[PDB]
Amino acid sequence: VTHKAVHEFVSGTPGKELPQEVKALLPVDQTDLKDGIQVTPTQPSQTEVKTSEGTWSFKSYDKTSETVNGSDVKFVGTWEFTA
Repeated sequence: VTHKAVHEFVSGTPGKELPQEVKALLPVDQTDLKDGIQVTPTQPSQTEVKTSEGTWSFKSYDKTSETVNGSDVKFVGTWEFTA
């Protein structure tokens, strides 16, 4: 069975939604995986996004890796906002 790894971004700053400029940095899925394969999340191409109101900074993903075992993988990446 082939599997994939996908990415999701969240805001780490309560009350503040991610803007399109940050969402657009979401990496593409990693494809063609099989059970037994280790995966590492793709880095966002930029880790800092400046806005009129402040800065979004990429903190980290929730995991540094996952080894595929029967399911597709999701890595959740957190951005923090400072005004």
